[PDB]
Amino acid sequence: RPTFYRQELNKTIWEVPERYQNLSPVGSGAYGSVCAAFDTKTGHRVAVKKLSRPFQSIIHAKRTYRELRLLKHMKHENVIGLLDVFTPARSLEEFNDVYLVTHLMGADLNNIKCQKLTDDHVQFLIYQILRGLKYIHSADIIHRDLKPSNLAVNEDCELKILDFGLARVATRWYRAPEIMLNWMHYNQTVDIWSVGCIMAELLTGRTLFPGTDHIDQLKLILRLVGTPGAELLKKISSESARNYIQSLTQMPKMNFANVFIGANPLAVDLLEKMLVLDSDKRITAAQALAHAYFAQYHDPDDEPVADPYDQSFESRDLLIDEWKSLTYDEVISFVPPP
Ligand SMILES: C[C@H](Nc1nccc(-c2c(-c3ccc(F)cc3)c(=O)n(C3CCNCC3)n2C)n1)c1ccccc1
Repeated sequence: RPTFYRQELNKTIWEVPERYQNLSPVGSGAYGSVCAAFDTKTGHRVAVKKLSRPFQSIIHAKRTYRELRLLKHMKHENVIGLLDVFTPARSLEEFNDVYLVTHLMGADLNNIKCQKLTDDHVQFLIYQILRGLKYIHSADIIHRDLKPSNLAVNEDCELKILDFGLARVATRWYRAPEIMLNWMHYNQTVDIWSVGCIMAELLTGRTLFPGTDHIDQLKLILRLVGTPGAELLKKISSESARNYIQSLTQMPKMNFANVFIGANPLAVDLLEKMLVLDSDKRITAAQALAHAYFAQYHDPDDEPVADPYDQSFESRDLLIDEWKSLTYDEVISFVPPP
């Protein structure tokens, strides 16, 4: 084991190994906190995340295990992955803190180039999100909360997806209507909806469906895509949902060409295929990557899929000490990248 050093940051103590220097708080909240650090053993700059109260409850302990398993699994350029994972703990018995390490990214999509993002910037960014989603979706993982603050980018416009599979600017703004209005049954194209919303925003400078609550939000969405016809209305189980929607007079579906007016017509068509209510008819990430709007970036030989990922743990009901020991084991078996 390495040599650690302790230190208190933003009223947050940190006990990390010597290899990481110049810790400097970058972000925080409920989840825990993140510091930018310099990693002396490889010359690279990293982000160190200390989980907040990793084993305070069964739900905490399970989410901790969930995050570590997710992160150890993802190996892709457009998906945050694991450089290192460590604990001060010298034994299972002492184990109470988890720190996760990944390459440092510059900012998130809220605050990063132009005011007018430019259509080629748009192309590259959305291309990278779709390529990351492709990988993720291929492991039967779904983001569920995809949005600009979960998309990290570099000054070079390199992009990585953050916080995927954890939700087991405003979130509601980018959420697919089917999971928004509670649906246990949807598919991975919920994340494509969000992509749609993000893409629109970039191109346009304004949030596509702002919305002050779930009702205002759904109203804003039907205005653009139009009320569900009888074809889609057949797949809505709840009288509840079906009565409200059938309760509002039909809204026609708008001409996207006129909403996003003078955007690249290729952009608009793609927007048209992503922002469909029927989640059965919504384009998937692998299909979107083959749309013409990305002819300049698309490369079928370099848009890999994930190895199979075992989330059998997810239906497991265990005690905190079982989740905690599961997590400790994953720390101990961690193999850094080559
Ligand atoms: C400067 C900082 N750089 C950075 N780099 C890489 C990963 C990160 C990073 C991580 C993170 C850090 C280390 C890991 F091993 C895994 C993930 C993380 O969990 N977040 C937030 C995601 C939203 N939920 C709260 C935590 N961020 C921003 N941060 C940053 C701060 C804010 C936005 C984007 C980037």
